Amino acid sequence: DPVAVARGLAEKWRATAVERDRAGGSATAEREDLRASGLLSLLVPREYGGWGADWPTAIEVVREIAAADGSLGHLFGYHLTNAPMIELIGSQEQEEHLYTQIAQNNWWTGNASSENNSHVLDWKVSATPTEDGGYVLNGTKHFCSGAKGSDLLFVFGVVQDDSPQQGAIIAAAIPTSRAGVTPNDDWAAIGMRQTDSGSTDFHNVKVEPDEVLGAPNAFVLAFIQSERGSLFAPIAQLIFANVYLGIAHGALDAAREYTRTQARPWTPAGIQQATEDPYTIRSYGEFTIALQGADAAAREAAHLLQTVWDKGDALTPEDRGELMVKVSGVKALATNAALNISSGVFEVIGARGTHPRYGFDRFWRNVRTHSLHDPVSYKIADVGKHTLNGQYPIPGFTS
Amino acid sequence: DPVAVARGLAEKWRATAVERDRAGGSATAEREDLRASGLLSLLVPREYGGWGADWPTAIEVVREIAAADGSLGHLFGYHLTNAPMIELIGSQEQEEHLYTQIAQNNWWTGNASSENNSHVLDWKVSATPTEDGGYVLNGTKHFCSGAKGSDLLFVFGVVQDDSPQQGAIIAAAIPTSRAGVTPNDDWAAIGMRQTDSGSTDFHNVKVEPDEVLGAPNAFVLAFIQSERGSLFAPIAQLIFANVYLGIAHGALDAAREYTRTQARPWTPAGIQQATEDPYTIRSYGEFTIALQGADAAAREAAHLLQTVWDKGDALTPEDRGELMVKVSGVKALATNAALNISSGVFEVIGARGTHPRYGFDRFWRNVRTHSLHDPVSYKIADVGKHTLNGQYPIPGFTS
Amino acid sequence: DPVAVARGLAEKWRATAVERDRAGGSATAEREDLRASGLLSLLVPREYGGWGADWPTAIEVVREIAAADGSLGHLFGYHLTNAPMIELIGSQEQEEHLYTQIAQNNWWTGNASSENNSHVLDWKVSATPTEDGGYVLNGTKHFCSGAKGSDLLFVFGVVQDDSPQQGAIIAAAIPTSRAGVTPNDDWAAIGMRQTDSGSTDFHNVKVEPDEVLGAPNAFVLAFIQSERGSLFAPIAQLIFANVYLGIAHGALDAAREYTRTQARPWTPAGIQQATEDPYTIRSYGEFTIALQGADAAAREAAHLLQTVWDKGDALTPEDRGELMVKVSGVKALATNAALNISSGVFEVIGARGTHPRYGFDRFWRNVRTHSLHDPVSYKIADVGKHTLNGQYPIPGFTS
Amino acid sequence: DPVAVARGLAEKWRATAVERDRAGGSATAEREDLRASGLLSLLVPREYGGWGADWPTAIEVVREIAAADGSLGHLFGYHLTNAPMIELIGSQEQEEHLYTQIAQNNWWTGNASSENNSHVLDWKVSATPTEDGGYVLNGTKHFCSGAKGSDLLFVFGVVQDDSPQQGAIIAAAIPTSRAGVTPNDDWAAIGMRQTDSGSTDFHNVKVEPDEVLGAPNAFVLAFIQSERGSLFAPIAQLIFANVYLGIAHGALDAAREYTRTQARPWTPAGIQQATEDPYTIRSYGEFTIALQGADAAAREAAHLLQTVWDKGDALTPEDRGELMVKVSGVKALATNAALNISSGVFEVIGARGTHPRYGFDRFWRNVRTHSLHDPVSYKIADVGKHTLNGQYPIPGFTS
Repeated sequence: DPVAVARGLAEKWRATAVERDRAGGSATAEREDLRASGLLSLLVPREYGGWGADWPTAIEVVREIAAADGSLGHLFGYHLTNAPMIELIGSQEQEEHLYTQIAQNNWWTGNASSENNSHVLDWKVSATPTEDGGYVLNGTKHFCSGAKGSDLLFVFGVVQDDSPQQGAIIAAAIPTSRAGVTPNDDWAAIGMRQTDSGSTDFHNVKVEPDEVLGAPNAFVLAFIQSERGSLFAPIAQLIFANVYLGIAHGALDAAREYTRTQARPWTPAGIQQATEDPYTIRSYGEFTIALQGADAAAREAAHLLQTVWDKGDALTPEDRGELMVKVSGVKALATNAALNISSGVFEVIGARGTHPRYGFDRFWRNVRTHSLHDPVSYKIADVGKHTLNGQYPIPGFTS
Repeated sequence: DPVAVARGLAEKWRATAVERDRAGGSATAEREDLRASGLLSLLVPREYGGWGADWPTAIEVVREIAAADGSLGHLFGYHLTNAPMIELIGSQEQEEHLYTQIAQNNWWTGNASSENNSHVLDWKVSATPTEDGGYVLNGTKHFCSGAKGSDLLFVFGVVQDDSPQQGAIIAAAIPTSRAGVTPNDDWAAIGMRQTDSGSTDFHNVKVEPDEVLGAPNAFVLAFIQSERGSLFAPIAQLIFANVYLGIAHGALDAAREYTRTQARPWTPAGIQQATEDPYTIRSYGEFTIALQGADAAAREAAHLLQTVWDKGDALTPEDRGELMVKVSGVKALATNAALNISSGVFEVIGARGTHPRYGFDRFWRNVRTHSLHDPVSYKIADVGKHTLNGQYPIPGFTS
Repeated sequence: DPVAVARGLAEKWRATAVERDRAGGSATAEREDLRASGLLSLLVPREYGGWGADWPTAIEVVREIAAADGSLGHLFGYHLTNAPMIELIGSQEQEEHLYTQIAQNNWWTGNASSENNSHVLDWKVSATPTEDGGYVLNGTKHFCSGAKGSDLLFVFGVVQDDSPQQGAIIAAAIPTSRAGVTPNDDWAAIGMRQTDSGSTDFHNVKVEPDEVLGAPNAFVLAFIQSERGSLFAPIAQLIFANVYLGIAHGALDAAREYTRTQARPWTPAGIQQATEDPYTIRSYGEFTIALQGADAAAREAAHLLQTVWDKGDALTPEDRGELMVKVSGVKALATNAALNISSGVFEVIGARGTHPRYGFDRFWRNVRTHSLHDPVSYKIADVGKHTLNGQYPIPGFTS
Repeated sequence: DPVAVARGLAEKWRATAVERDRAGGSATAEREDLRASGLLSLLVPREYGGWGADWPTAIEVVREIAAADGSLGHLFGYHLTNAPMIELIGSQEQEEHLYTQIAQNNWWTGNASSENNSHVLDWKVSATPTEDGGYVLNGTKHFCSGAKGSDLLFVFGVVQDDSPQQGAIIAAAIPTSRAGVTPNDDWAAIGMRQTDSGSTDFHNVKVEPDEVLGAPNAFVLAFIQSERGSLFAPIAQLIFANVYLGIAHGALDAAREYTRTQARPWTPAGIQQATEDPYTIRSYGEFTIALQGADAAAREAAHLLQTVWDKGDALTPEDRGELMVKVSGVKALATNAALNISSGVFEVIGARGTHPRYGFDRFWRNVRTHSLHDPVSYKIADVGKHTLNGQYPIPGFTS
């Protein structure tokens, strides 16, 4: 049971959770706990050496880790979205080889991919086609995810050479240790302080032909067609939503334990014990209930993702669309719930809980930070567009 | 397929939904539509002539009807909760006898049972013991459910006699047409106008010995022990929540249809198509998303109810407690979502949509009425008590 | 003391508030109460025979009436907005003559004015120029305000003549009793049921030159220039906002009195006294607080309207602009508080409060109806545009 | 004009707000700015050399400061609660003596006062009576306000000696530099980091007879009787609330400027200007509107505070009660508005705005910390008890 193993790591990590949040930098030791656990091959078929877990199970693992550490939740979760990219646009040969290498070596995969808010011809990383059918990467990807400690890096570049291939997105999986690749210790933010989300430099970085995932612009073409490559956004977004849900659970549990041990009753109102306060009880109710709704929706979307995933290349543009609509709603549900609980929980904790040795603001800071990755407003709009007009979201990296 | 049948009834009923809400009284013709559909025996075991459907399916049928007509959803829905009472405290012979006649005769079951907020010694219907092992009923049950058109009536009376049975709640299933039983044409409310929830008078109504369900005070004892009789509340409460969700879908679908065909864009804002307004789109998103979360939680709870139901008498106080805690949360989720959607949908419908010929306020009026059956605040409180203090709710008729 | 006069009317109207809502039609007797009270000349200057009240006092009067009856609040409030149109675009002579006639004859003013959701050549009322400098009106104004019982009617027509004046909006003040004018007994809605907001047909209705208010397109010119005529919207929107607040107070008071005397405590939760239930108490707090913020903002906006009104024609587009932004916020605050309180009040009232004899849903239905006159989403947007970009609302009939 | 002084300080302090927040510790240079500004004697009567400012003006001064820096806002605001304490329970000679020196020396006043959530014999600071009519203080006050840098310290001690004075709270104002007084450099919290709110040790600290403010137990007596001394809670709570409103404005302004200058439009949605995003516009609208209502309510409470303050001893317990109810609602509004805006502002700011060099989370951390001083839940409950039952708050240090 990967979920039990994940909880084991959580047990270990909580003892250093405050300090690690305070220190920032890379979670080198915890990255190693995860590597050693075997959990990095969670979604690799058993037959290539992995766990062969299904999407609902994998998502439970993300949630468990995220409750202990928002940054480790994001790191591991974003790791899981990477390999499937091999499947969604790569060949059967790349897929077995790379999946096998990932399971065999317990590889961390990282991400230096989409520039979600830039016209492709403005992307900082250029891909120059070479005679042997490969490409050369140049530039800096400024916001990466888990590139720093990774073994295998999933990179996107745009052909900006004024050939007719101009504007083509090139997808590749290359060793992070390839010459010319520098994942920088670059990252600073109020939250998610240990996700290593700084920049990565590429300086005459060679991509071998067999390291290119599918044809040029394979992703953009799959997006337009809503073929299997278009499962990228629903997968990544559902993971993000469950990271937030784990963080909300983490907040709710830390709060509940503090209320049980350290909180004082408000004696001017005649309350005898902090756990008996009628408004404290109500608040925990509402936190639980909001999460109940959000988690049930997350689980439903995960089972829907499994069903669609099981169709392989036989998924329809309606499948992808219905799935993306559902995941967009989970993203919204998770965002709002996690934000509201992360902050609201202080009310039942009380003044002495603001001491930094509790680090109770880390949950909020962690969600407040990543929830800005892409605007929740257009996640809501996409749902409304579908409800009202039956229109599906425009396939892209985040919708 | 009972849902197919119910959806068939839904289309037919929708054409007169506005007038019926405005007229009130009994939906005599639609009740007969239900009788004729064969659907009244939905939850009756296959071996006695019923459909032998499981709880999740029965709930989908309820949701289908509730979306077309809130009163009929509740009426039918509450009907389904009555018979199982036989199973929960009645005997093996009572099940075989009553289930067979319910299914074979296509009987409406009605309800004149608990007075949920009155001390038992204050209940208006007394059961005075008779020598032959029966009872005679006297008094008026001021709030009933479906008694009026029913064939079989489930009644509670309290022994306030002086006998050794004194203070005990007696449950019985007797024919509604028995002498002394007068279900009054009594019901008035801003909403749920066709649910026939008026008073029923009892004047020397004799209950035969084999019509008595379980020992004297069986429900109360089952509650203390959390034995099978204590599933009453989780069942009815889950039924209610899904009525509210059905009503929310009816409101949301009605709005969508009107916005698409009848709504005008706000041209002072330069909007050219009502369906392309960014705030209209956002609002439809928010409605869907709140329902998405509430529906998913309701459905999980339906499966947990099935699980617990299938355990028969081997259910534990732990099984019952966890279930009620989950249903309590669904009741809250559904209450809030149906209220917000029922009311909010007006924002995107527009001024001309307030005309009575649309009856667009019926959804809100239906949810607003029944959501007061028992206070959502203590549904919320019960969840908080479990989350914070690990307490399960005290078993009773509404918790 | 006009507020004292208003409380006197409220006390008179109180016993039959339920009855009036159920009957719909015209509040013929109560419209007469208002006429006899002298309050219709509240905003007419003392020098012309009126009370010469300031805007804050006039708005206090509106709130009293609205608290007693949403429809009468609306009728009286909209009446107050019509008269100033004489001042804002009429000549000094029309001003002295009409103000004097309104005050001396105690005239009801009515409205068959803007078609807020149509470009002018799509307006249903045509204004055809006559040699003598007058106009003839033809067509139907489908949404009117107080036209049915009025003495003086403010009408808008569009020159659709292929005249040189074509496309011009003509504003006029004519007797409702002029031949060819037919205010229909046409109005039906779930709420605001006695506001006589039906259609008015115009059949070759003559408007004399001295009945024309300002130049052709006077409103549009004054708006574009943000001259004094452009105060219509802030005046009208501030009145609307205070009607809603008045209705919110009405619901809150009705609820409280019911809770104090008739609400039952929830005994399964062990509550002995309903007025001591902790969640009931919290809910009344939240109702009061929402109202506390919204009322204080409204009052501040009233004094700002006064300051601006007193600048006469020396007001700048900045004065008008800042004022409208302030009123836009009050409109949003009032809309939301009145909707939330109108409905939420049921939670603390209980099941028996759904009986039609209490008509407790009249408050919500009234606000729910009129809050759709113009979209609150764009009141909110106008505020946001100003906060972020310093942009002022585009002047029109609702902004 | 003290407000012009406050605005001058605030402009300067905004510039170093980010670093000072990250550094924590004491704001020594800024505390010295305040002293030099003359602003510390704001509430000292003109006849003793102070500003003699009225409450609305003093409260505006707190807001100005808080918008720039929440910590300085709390420090200065709490300082201001100390001064009136001389008036409300001291003698006329103490008034002349203490007020003169504060104004002349520009003294910081600090606080080792009430234990708002502790029973009197449980207070850590005991007051042992001395022969000369003075007291000796022993123990450590764990939560102080501005004690560390103060010149004059207001201390409460409880008689726990088994004299006839047992249980009496003794109030005194002593020089902070008195032997035996040790303010520890103790303060740490996620927010309000520069408010110097740590512990202060008292070790056989002598209180001279003329240093005692009023009779033994003067405060508790004043509370029970609702005499003038009982204005402490409404004054402190209104000050607190305006700190939150100040912080909320600070958050809002910081966001608006960032959005205008640094925010990226979301190009997948076809947005060309970030300031033209309809949902970005809506959010700023909503932020503005929440603040609009709360500010107006706050300003209203300050004038009511003036009215009651100006009544001197002729204030009634009803005067006190009504004001405290009004202030409670302001406290609730400000808490909620500041929390929602401090956090929500990140949505329209975007990902790069999470960099620590912007310190944009400092607004939330500051409000989130101090909003826990006393539970807003009971501010809400106090309002509801008044609305429903006409009950007033139990006079104390926070109500």
